[PDB]
Amino acid sequence: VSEEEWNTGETYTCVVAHEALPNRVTERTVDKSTGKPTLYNVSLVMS
Amino acid sequence: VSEEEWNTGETYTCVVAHEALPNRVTERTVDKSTGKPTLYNVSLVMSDTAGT
Amino acid sequence: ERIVLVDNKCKCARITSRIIRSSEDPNEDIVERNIRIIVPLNNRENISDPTSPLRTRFVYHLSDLCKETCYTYDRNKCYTAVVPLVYGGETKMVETALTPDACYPD
Ligand SMILES: *[C@@H]1O[C@H](CO)[C@@H](O[C@@H]2O[C@H](CO)[C@@H](O)[C@H](O)[C@H]2NC(C)=O)[C@H](O)[C@H]1NC(C)=O
Ligand SMILES: *[C@@H]1O[C@H](CO)[C@@H](O)[C@H](O)[C@H]1NC(C)=O
Ligand SMILES: *[C@@H]1O[C@H](CO)[C@@H](O)[C@H](O)[C@H]1NC(C)=O
Ligand SMILES: *[C@@H]1O[C@H](CO)[C@@H](O)[C@H](O)[C@H]1NC(C)=O
Ligand SMILES: *[C@@H]1O[C@H](CO)[C@@H](O)[C@H](O)[C@H]1NC(C)=O
Repeated sequence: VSEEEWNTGETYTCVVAHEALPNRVTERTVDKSTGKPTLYNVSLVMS
Repeated sequence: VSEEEWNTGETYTCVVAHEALPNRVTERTVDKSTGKPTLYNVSLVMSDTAGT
Repeated sequence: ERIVLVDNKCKCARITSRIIRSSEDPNEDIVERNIRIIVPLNNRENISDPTSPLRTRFVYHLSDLCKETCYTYDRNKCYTAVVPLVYGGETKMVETALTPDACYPD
């Protein structure tokens, strides 16, 4: 997929279908901030 | 003095005369920029990242 | 244990990293990238040529320096610019050192 579509923040779900699954499908959602909350320690010194 | 005079940069020297002084004259200067602790203009932009 | 990924000497970026360790558990360790940039506040577009005015723009592309002009002087290599010195009617073209104690002859 195009990178500009990635920067929009779509669901981009990967539905995996299998017999052993209790509901026969299983999907996960990736996003622009799907990982860590990514807290910033940003500092600016003016000594 | 007028306010507009104080806005413009003026020396406005103060002279004090006394016999006990070594040179007998003490001069002090003051203006709008006298004192004036440094002003900070931190204009930071942080929303351009948009979460990587 | 701090590891230095890259370090551009004349830009003074010093991109480092370290994995902080909490109590032993499923992975919650915070990965950090630690940089230390020294802005000059008085350097020019050329740090060697005095004619260029003060530079306001401060550009720091991390990927560009991880893999040209820069802001911070170096202590190892020499920065020499050609300078005119005149005694009388004639002139002689002479070298100079922009910064002292950096790479003086030994
Ligand atoms: C400002 O920076 C430029 C960057 O290109 C320089 O111009 C040349 O820089 C090289 C690097 O040593 C010299 O060998 C050349 O002699 C420079 N060109 C000229 C015409 O002197 C230079 O430091 C500055 N630019 C100018 C025009 O002086
Ligand atoms: C910024 O946030 C982190 C996350 O808790 C914190 O540990 C850090 O001390 C904060 N910075 C300051 C200056 O408080
Ligand atoms: C960065 O965050 C840590 C938390 O792990 C904190 O101890 C540290 O003081 C922060 N750095 C600062 C505030 O410069
Ligand atoms: C302070 O910063 C703001 C935001 O950039 C700007 O509009 C304002 O003119 C600044 N004040 C100064 C430079 O005195
Ligand atoms: C960031 O914080 C850590 C502490 O968690 C510290 O060890 C490190 O030196 C800091 N980075 C810089 C550039 O000071």
